[PDB]
Amino acid sequence: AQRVTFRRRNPYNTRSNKIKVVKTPGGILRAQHVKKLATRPKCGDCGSALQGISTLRPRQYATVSKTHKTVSRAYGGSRCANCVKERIIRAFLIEEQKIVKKVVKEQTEAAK
Amino acid sequence: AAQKSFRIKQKMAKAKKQNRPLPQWIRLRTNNTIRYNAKRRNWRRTKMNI
Amino acid sequence: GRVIRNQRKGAGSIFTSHTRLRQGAAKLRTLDYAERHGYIRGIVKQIVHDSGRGAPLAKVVFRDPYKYRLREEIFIANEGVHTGQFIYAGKKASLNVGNVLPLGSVPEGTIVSNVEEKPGDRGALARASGNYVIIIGHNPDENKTRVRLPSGAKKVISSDARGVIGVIAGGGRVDKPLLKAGRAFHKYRLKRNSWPKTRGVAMNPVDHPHGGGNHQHIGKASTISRGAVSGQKAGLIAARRTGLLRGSQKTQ
Amino acid sequence: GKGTPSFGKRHNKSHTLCNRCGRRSFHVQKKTCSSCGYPAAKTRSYNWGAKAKRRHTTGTGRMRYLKHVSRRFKNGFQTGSASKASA
RNA sequence: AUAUUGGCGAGAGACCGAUAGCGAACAAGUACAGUGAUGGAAAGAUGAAAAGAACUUUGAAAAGAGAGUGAAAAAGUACGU
RNA sequence: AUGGUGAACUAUGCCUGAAUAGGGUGAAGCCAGAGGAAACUCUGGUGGAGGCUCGUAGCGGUUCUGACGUGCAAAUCGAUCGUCGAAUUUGGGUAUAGGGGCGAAAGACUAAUCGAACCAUCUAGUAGCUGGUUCCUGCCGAAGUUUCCCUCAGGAUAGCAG
RNA sequence: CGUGGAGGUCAGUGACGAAGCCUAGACCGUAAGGUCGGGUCGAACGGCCUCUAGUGCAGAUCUUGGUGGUAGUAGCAAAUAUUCAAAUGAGAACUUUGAAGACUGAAGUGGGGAAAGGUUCCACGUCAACAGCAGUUGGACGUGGGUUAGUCGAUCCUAAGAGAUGGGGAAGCUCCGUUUCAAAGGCCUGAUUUUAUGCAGGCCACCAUCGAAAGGGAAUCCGGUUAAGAUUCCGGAACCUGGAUAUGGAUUCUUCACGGUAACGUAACUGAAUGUGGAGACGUCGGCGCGAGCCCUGGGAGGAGUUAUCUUUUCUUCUUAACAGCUUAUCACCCCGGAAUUGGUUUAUCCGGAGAUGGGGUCUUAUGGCUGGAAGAGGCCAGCACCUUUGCUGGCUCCGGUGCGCUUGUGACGGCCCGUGAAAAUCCACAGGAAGGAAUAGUUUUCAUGCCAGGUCGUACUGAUAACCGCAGCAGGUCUCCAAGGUGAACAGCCUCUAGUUGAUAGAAUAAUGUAGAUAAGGGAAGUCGGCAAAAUAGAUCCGUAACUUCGGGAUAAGGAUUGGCUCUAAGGGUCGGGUACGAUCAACUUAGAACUGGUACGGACAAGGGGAAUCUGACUGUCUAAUUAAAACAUAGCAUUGCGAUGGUCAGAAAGUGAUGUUGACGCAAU
RNA sequence: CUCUUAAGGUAGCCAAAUGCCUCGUCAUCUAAUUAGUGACGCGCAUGAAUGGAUUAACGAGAUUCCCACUGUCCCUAUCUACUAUCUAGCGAAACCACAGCCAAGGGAACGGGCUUGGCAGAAUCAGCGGGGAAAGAAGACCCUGUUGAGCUUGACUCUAGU
RNA sequence: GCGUUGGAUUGUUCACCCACUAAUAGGGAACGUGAGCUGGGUUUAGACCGUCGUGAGACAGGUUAGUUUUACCCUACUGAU
RNA sequence: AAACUUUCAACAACGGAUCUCUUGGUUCUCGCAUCGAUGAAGAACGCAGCGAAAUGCGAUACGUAAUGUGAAUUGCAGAAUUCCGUGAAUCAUCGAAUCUUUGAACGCACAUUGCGCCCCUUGGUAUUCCAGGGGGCAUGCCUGUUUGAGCGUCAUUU
Ligand SMILES: [Mg+2]
Ligand SMILES: [Mg+2]
Ligand SMILES: [Mg+2]
Ligand SMILES: [Mg+2]
Ligand SMILES: [Mg+2]
Ligand SMILES: [Mg+2]
Ligand SMILES: [Mg+2]
Ligand SMILES: [Mg+2]
Ligand SMILES: [Mg+2]
Ligand SMILES: [Mg+2]
Ligand SMILES: [Mg+2]
Ligand SMILES: [Mg+2]
Ligand SMILES: [Mg+2]
Ligand SMILES: [Mg+2]
Ligand SMILES: [Mg+2]
Ligand SMILES: [Mg+2]
Ligand SMILES: [Mg+2]
Ligand SMILES: [Mg+2]
Ligand SMILES: [Mg+2]
Ligand SMILES: [Mg+2]
Ligand SMILES: [Mg+2]
Ligand SMILES: [Mg+2]
Ligand SMILES: [Mg+2]
Ligand SMILES: [Mg+2]
Ligand SMILES: [Mg+2]
Ligand SMILES: [Mg+2]
Ligand SMILES: [Mg+2]
Ligand SMILES: [Mg+2]
Ligand SMILES: [Mg+2]
Ligand SMILES: [Mg+2]
Ligand SMILES: [Mg+2]
Ligand SMILES: [Mg+2]
Ligand SMILES: [Mg+2]
Ligand SMILES: [Mg+2]
Ligand SMILES: [Mg+2]
Ligand SMILES: [Mg+2]
Ligand SMILES: [Mg+2]
Ligand SMILES: [Mg+2]
Ligand SMILES: [Mg+2]
Ligand SMILES: [Mg+2]
Ligand SMILES: [Mg+2]
Ligand SMILES: [Mg+2]
Ligand SMILES: [Mg+2]
Ligand SMILES: [Mg+2]
Ligand SMILES: [Mg+2]
Ligand SMILES: [Mg+2]
Ligand SMILES: [Mg+2]
Ligand SMILES: [Mg+2]
Ligand SMILES: [Mg+2]
Ligand SMILES: [Mg+2]
Ligand SMILES: [Mg+2]
Ligand SMILES: [Mg+2]
Ligand SMILES: [Mg+2]
Ligand SMILES: [Mg+2]
Ligand SMILES: [Mg+2]
Ligand SMILES: [Mg+2]
Ligand SMILES: [Mg+2]
Ligand SMILES: [Mg+2]
Ligand SMILES: [Mg+2]
Ligand SMILES: [Mg+2]
Ligand SMILES: [Mg+2]
Ligand SMILES: [Mg+2]
Ligand SMILES: [Mg+2]
Ligand SMILES: [Mg+2]
Ligand SMILES: [Mg+2]
Ligand SMILES: [Mg+2]
Ligand SMILES: [Mg+2]
Ligand SMILES: [Mg+2]
Ligand SMILES: [Mg+2]
Ligand SMILES: [Mg+2]
Ligand SMILES: [Mg+2]
Ligand SMILES: [Mg+2]
Ligand SMILES: [Mg+2]
Ligand SMILES: [Mg+2]
Ligand SMILES: [Mg+2]
Ligand SMILES: [Mg+2]
Ligand SMILES: [Mg+2]
Ligand SMILES: [Mg+2]
Ligand SMILES: [Mg+2]
Ligand SMILES: [Mg+2]
Ligand SMILES: [Mg+2]
Ligand SMILES: [Mg+2]
Ligand SMILES: [Mg+2]
Ligand SMILES: [Mg+2]
Ligand SMILES: [Mg+2]
Ligand SMILES: [Mg+2]
Ligand SMILES: [Mg+2]
Ligand SMILES: [Mg+2]
Ligand SMILES: [Mg+2]
Ligand SMILES: [Mg+2]
Ligand SMILES: [Mg+2]
Ligand SMILES: [Mg+2]
Ligand SMILES: [Mg+2]
Ligand SMILES: [Mg+2]
Ligand SMILES: [Mg+2]
Ligand SMILES: [Mg+2]
Ligand SMILES: [Mg+2]
Ligand SMILES: [Mg+2]
Ligand SMILES: [Mg+2]
Ligand SMILES: [Mg+2]
Ligand SMILES: [Mg+2]
Ligand SMILES: [Mg+2]
Ligand SMILES: [Mg+2]
Ligand SMILES: [Mg+2]
Ligand SMILES: [Mg+2]
Ligand SMILES: [Mg+2]
Ligand SMILES: [Mg+2]
Ligand SMILES: [Mg+2]
Ligand SMILES: [Mg+2]
Ligand SMILES: [Mg+2]
Ligand SMILES: [Mg+2]
Ligand SMILES: [Mg+2]
Ligand SMILES: [Mg+2]
Ligand SMILES: [Mg+2]
Ligand SMILES: [Mg+2]
Ligand SMILES: [Mg+2]
Ligand SMILES: [Mg+2]
Ligand SMILES: [Mg+2]
Ligand SMILES: [Mg+2]
Ligand SMILES: [Mg+2]
Ligand SMILES: [Mg+2]
Ligand SMILES: [Mg+2]
Ligand SMILES: [Mg+2]
Ligand SMILES: [Mg+2]
Ligand SMILES: [Mg+2]
Ligand SMILES: [Mg+2]
Ligand SMILES: [Mg+2]
Ligand SMILES: [Mg+2]
Ligand SMILES: [Mg+2]
Ligand SMILES: [Mg+2]
Ligand SMILES: [Mg+2]
Ligand SMILES: [Mg+2]
Ligand SMILES: [Mg+2]
Ligand SMILES: [Mg+2]
Ligand SMILES: [Mg+2]
Ligand SMILES: [Mg+2]
Ligand SMILES: [Mg+2]
Ligand SMILES: [Mg+2]
Ligand SMILES: [Mg+2]
Ligand SMILES: [Zn+2]
Repeated sequence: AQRVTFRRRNPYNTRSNKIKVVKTPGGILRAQHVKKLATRPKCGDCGSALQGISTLRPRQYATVSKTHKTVSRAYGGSRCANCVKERIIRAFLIEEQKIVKKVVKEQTEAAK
Repeated sequence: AAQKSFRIKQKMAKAKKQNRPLPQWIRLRTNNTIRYNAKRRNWRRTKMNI
Repeated sequence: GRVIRNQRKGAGSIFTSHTRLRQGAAKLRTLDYAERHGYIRGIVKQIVHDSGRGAPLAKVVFRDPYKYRLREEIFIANEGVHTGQFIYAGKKASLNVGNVLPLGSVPEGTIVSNVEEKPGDRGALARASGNYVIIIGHNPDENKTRVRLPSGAKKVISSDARGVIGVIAGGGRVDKPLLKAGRAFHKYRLKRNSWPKTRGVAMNPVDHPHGGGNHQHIGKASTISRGAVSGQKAGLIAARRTGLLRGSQKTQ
Repeated sequence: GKGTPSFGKRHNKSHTLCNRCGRRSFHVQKKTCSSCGYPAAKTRSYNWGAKAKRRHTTGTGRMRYLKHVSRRFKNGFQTGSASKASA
């Protein structure tokens, strides 16, 4: 029965105007406005939510200590870890195959 | 209307102030000729057009 | 009478393109030193729907030869190209689906898409889903290359004009009946305001040459001259023949 | 429905107050005043509208500076002060 | 030497006399209409002087009836005829 | 004719928002079972498809040729009815302006205005047509015919009259 | 003959009464008119010769103003509805208070807002006009009072689009273009110790600006308080941004932290240029899962109602904000291990040697839990006090249950597309490693704590059968949020709680004719252009359903039966301990069957399809003539034809270094 | 066979929303059918994307028949509310040459008035639709005018463009 | 003097058939009668066909859809003081 | 016989003709030449002891200064020192000022009392942040000053 009203001049059900009903200490029902839900930071390589990392609306990240915005690995709060395994492996092999590539064509040049 | 600009409110203020009967002492001036206030507006007879 | 529908289109007030969701213009790389002496590598990062278009686009990124950064490009994706694929662009590139080579470096018979009409114009010919152009010969003196466009026309262009190997993706889109008015609705909702379409034969004379009469009917030949005049060209403009096409078309 | 049911939807202004002329003919979307022409450097007026002209020409306002030009002309654009005399 | 339905200053008429004369003799380009361009009225006169009716009486009051003022209320702020 | 003013209604596009009881139907995909020499065929579930359907709100406006018809109202009211999840409804913002727009096309709609809007001016537009044309008395006193005229409801010419 | 003005004249008339107006009194004239008397009146006016013209009205559907008969007449009849008494007042059908009867019925006649209005809000006074009776009442009249913000909006950002500038057209008002064919500008610190800011590097080339009070977006809550303000005042308790900064902690002799195999942990834990990543940031529908509030409900402690009789009864109070600590999750991921007898698994069949099932860990903190805030507040009671401000003192404010419930939020999924469903400001992160740093003492403000500041404008109220638009207090129109109980499929209809109304001239009668609502023996479309209107049908369960067909339908085809109340029976679930067959209890309406029973009634009001056979015609759904045409008209998919390879086709423009299609390219654009 | 054409209407369909004659002829439905349907076809004047024929499904579309239903009707009757009506208060409008009893005659050939007759008695209330050739707009149609406008075209005269 | 009908088709008047009946005569009254009704036909604006026309359009050809205003006065008439 | 209707008259209504007014209009004629970036014309909002308008004025606001006059102003109140006087006045004149927010309108905007930059100064422990006071920054073009660009181009270096 206790019905409720918007607390701001905007009377429309827009995403910036979500309401939640709540029982005050005065023992009555009253609307409370609600900020949009934060979405989780995503990985730049694969796109998944990156674990270890807080989820805040973007400016609220400035209000919060550095450890909420990283994990302690290379590429910490940026790429996803299995993603950094890949980067490392591929780097090593390709940097190795480079020496392999060179020595072959150093040999081609002297055997021609 | 109801969340206004200062311009409209300024105009509304001048409007409220001009809204009153003749100041009766005027009637008694030598050669006075003004009976009553002929420029009286009312919110439900004539609109301001802003 | 009044200005007819096909004349009002030109001021494009309510006739402009519905452009908001578009990914951006699809174009080849600017024809630089890389692409025109050697080859340069990119990666297709994303292949993606472009509203109003049939063929998907491919987002491809390359290193900037002159500055430390990544420069992204918007291609039309050829059937077969994929995310993670390496794309090679240049004179000294190699003949693979997805690569972009000047028509002079590709043998007769090569199949290509998004080809330039002049070198560097970043691509003009055969972009619509399914289309492509065939290289059918070269004239090494005054380096030209003769190609055959989707339309059937043959045309010769500079052997430096570039093209991308293969066919544009999304083929056969038009093999499927729209079925309902509403699918055409959503079709043209993302293109431009050309739908639906009142027959001029259902309007009044003020409105159109075909307008009026106590039965619906055109009342004069509907094949209109080339040298007719704005307000006159409705119907079969400059039509050199007319009637049901009988027997094999096919450009000879 | 073209008459009074449709008059009920009239709650949006085509014109507001014009900064230059005060009149409420400042067309919002057009951003120009249907009466005085703002923000055209010039003032709207037309020789086919003599009434309108007369409604707005010089002398229909205070003439805060022009009032005094003719006295000033009359006394040869004097400068200085008047001196003094007696009784 | 010529022009001049604008401006400032002046002198005038076999001109109009408040439905006339400028739309406006007046708090008139006002009030009022229209989203806007624009449209746009009605409305002068107590008496020499307010001396604008003290006071009594009937009435809830407005007012009435007396009285009074005035050359006249057969001039009472509805007001010259 | 010239120069201006309008998309507060409405038509259409664009940008940004919002809105839509409860039912009926039972499409792909999927699971289990049965028959059969074989090819293959069948049953029961599950699932929740559609410019699908019953029907509110909504949006529309079919019939009563109902009310009203100097109205509640310059388009309304009642019943009954069309559609009701999309070619849906709809706020605000924004674009298109008069021989111009806009039109799923009715010459529709473009602010009660549309087979060319509204405002002012040119403009006291022209009228062989229609209406009216203000005091008295005295004297005289007609014509509707001739001829020519894009002449036939008009003129000019002669006649009649002062 | 008569009128307004002019020259002349009569030394004309007149305050001892000019002009004007009235007058079935007089007189002159054939008449136009002229003269007198009387009354009224108050300042000017007339005869004659002559001059002059805006010079004579019954008409023009003449112009403006005034006025009649019509007529005390049409009417003041939609929206269920009013009544008794008191009080006030000159006056009461209509004001106020009490009582009663009703209504709206949470899809509101409730509680708020957007647009619009602009003071209508509130108080005191108060009725001439206005509120188509009234009026002591009012949105009226008179006089006053009233709108308080770092945190709500604006302001910032960008959207469609608007629009300066170098320029190019145009006689010109101006038109084009918006990064364009331009020498387009400012940041970070160093160099200064003449000094205040010149040059020394290196970048960055982004080239206006306006455009959203529903899009994006830094940050506030509860309780109290006013006649009228309140997320704005007061009380308490927070948080954000900017600026200052010092103390503590942390780090360092291995200089720029350790721990964990790992996912990753943390109170901290240097980081310029440049680069890159993320967030902002995104359709729609379906079922399933979870949260919140609401709904239902047991025990207990209070207050109220009913009590002839009956009811351990009916009604009601039992609340907990932002913010902060710990804790909390579907998903996802790590370690171990190595899978056919394939297993795991959703309501929805998807997953595994690219490593499943299993066991053990890591993470996001939506959301919830306990504690702080915080019982001191608020809620409900009892016991005293006394004209008074209004107090004072006490208690209690507790423990549970339930689910295809309802509304809303949210997750993991799934359906759809020739549809795949914004942008920008802004915030952070990472790669990089220019640099700057300690042991006789340095580094550290992304850890804690501490200091200062946060301007400008809006803020009352109405939001509609009276505050807006329709000439108006007009049965019309005008965008949105919250949403209780029963019946029932239900946000239907009908009844109700909370709130709010009880406004709509009134009285008396009940003729005709009406409008709106009903019924009719026998017949049954004979009425009528025509079954127009009306009537009939209807829910649900079961039975049973034709031609024809694009195989999807046609179909609720058609046609039948059944249905209340009460009383029983049966079927359908949860949770637990079981060495390495069952027990125990707690909590839900669904479905079917069986007795009994009544004036044969039972979808008992409400609600709720008439059906069939054919012809014409448009395939369908959709669309239009606002206000006489909704259709066979328009559209549409489908079919076919035409133009065009950009130095182009179609179209725009007065012109142009102009424009639409075009962010386009023949599976395209344009035209039939 | 003959004239003749660019070709001389093919497959289909029909008194069809296309057939003059026409209510075509035959069949069917009925007691009775200018209706409906099925047939027929020298079809005034059917016919192939000027689209022809066929078509399940859908229709507030036009049409015909049947069942159920019924106050549509035979044939009317009765009831409720609100009106009308009477009162207090309040109080418009349209219209109006002057006005308001007929018969006949004549008359601008249909009189309230005029001529000759009938006749005729204050003041009035509810009804009513015969008359007031009642009222609502200087005819919708028709003609005239040396009056237009929308629209078309090998009309006259031009024009942007090309 | 007194009666002169019930139906099927058609918007019909007319026509035509069924059937009853004593008979189913013909006419006038602004081709009686729309502030009495109806609105089917005819005859505006939507629309389909056929014929004609190069076309806009036309058709005494066929089709479908298409807003019916006011009485309270006078007289007449019905009743009523 | 009344009532009612109609005619006349008297007094009273209704209405505003007529007569007489006239600080307005209309036309003619004569004399004169002066708007604005030194911010015009126009707009908005304000200002009085007690004003809503019209008229006037600009936070110095129905006015300040100056000059002439010579005692008012007046609806009421008022001051009262202003009356043989540097002196009354809603007086005249006018030479000096003040002149909000705007407007060609000029830092940028403007349906916003919106948003920068620069200089001097004051206050907050401040070249840097905040707040107060003053003073500034549009565009085209001309002359000039300064600083510059270009193998457009001359000469001069060793
Ligand atoms: Mg609020
Ligand atoms: Mg964390
Ligand atoms: Mg972390
Ligand atoms: Mg565009
Ligand atoms: Mg369209
Ligand atoms: Mg079409
Ligand atoms: Mg077409
Ligand atoms: Mg048409
Ligand atoms: Mg034409
Ligand atoms: Mg043509
Ligand atoms: Mg035609
Ligand atoms: Mg045709
Ligand atoms: Mg209209
Ligand atoms: Mg209007
Ligand atoms: Mg607009
Ligand atoms: Mg402009
Ligand atoms: Mg300007
Ligand atoms: Mg003179
Ligand atoms: Mg006058
Ligand atoms: Mg005159
Ligand atoms: Mg006048
Ligand atoms: Mg005067
Ligand atoms: Mg007036
Ligand atoms: Mg007088
Ligand atoms: Mg007078
Ligand atoms: Mg006087
Ligand atoms: Mg008296
Ligand atoms: Mg007298
Ligand atoms: Mg007198
Ligand atoms: Mg008096
Ligand atoms: Mg609009
Ligand atoms: Mg159902
Ligand atoms: Mg549907
Ligand atoms: Mg339906
Ligand atoms: Mg239902
Ligand atoms: Mg509809
Ligand atoms: Mg009707
Ligand atoms: Mg009526
Ligand atoms: Mg319905
Ligand atoms: Mg034209
Ligand atoms: Mg023209
Ligand atoms: Mg034009
Ligand atoms: Mg037409
Ligand atoms: Mg109009
Ligand atoms: Mg004339
Ligand atoms: Mg004229
Ligand atoms: Mg003539
Ligand atoms: Mg001739
Ligand atoms: Mg003649
Ligand atoms: Mg004549
Ligand atoms: Mg005279
Ligand atoms: Mg005169
Ligand atoms: Mg005598
Ligand atoms: Mg006198
Ligand atoms: Mg004379
Ligand atoms: Mg005259
Ligand atoms: Mg006369
Ligand atoms: Mg007269
Ligand atoms: Mg007359
Ligand atoms: Mg006459
Ligand atoms: Mg009365
Ligand atoms: Mg009456
Ligand atoms: Mg009535
Ligand atoms: Mg009452
Ligand atoms: Mg109720
Ligand atoms: Mg309901
Ligand atoms: Mg109400
Ligand atoms: Mg409110
Ligand atoms: Mg208001
Ligand atoms: Mg009174
Ligand atoms: Mg009122
Ligand atoms: Mg701000
Ligand atoms: Mg421009
Ligand atoms: Mg902005
Ligand atoms: Mg905003
Ligand atoms: Mg917002
Ligand atoms: Mg207060
Ligand atoms: Mg540590
Ligand atoms: Mg968004
Ligand atoms: Mg919060
Ligand atoms: Mg472990
Ligand atoms: Mg998606
Ligand atoms: Mg982040
Ligand atoms: Mg109200
Ligand atoms: Mg008005
Ligand atoms: Mg209303
Ligand atoms: Mg209320
Ligand atoms: Mg009423
Ligand atoms: Mg009622
Ligand atoms: Mg019966
Ligand atoms: Mg029967
Ligand atoms: Mg019929
Ligand atoms: Mg018939
Ligand atoms: Mg059937
Ligand atoms: Mg259809
Ligand atoms: Mg349809
Ligand atoms: Mg219509
Ligand atoms: Mg329809
Ligand atoms: Mg077909
Ligand atoms: Mg050029
Ligand atoms: Mg035939
Ligand atoms: Mg036929
Ligand atoms: Mg027949
Ligand atoms: Mg024949
Ligand atoms: Mg044909
Ligand atoms: Mg078929
Ligand atoms: Mg149908
Ligand atoms: Mg038929
Ligand atoms: Mg009556
Ligand atoms: Mg009585
Ligand atoms: Mg009335
Ligand atoms: Mg007679
Ligand atoms: Mg006789
Ligand atoms: Mg007569
Ligand atoms: Mg009659
Ligand atoms: Mg009449
Ligand atoms: Mg006529
Ligand atoms: Mg002629
Ligand atoms: Mg026309
Ligand atoms: Mg010709
Ligand atoms: Mg030609
Ligand atoms: Mg006859
Ligand atoms: Mg007749
Ligand atoms: Mg009649
Ligand atoms: Mg009629
Ligand atoms: Mg009809
Ligand atoms: Mg119809
Ligand atoms: Mg009448
Ligand atoms: Mg009647
Ligand atoms: Mg009556
Ligand atoms: Mg008298
Ligand atoms: Mg006098
Ligand atoms: Mg004069
Ligand atoms: Mg002179
Ligand atoms: Mg001016
Ligand atoms: Mg004054
Ligand atoms: Mg002195
Ligand atoms: Mg003075
Ligand atoms: Mg000052
Ligand atoms: Zn203006």
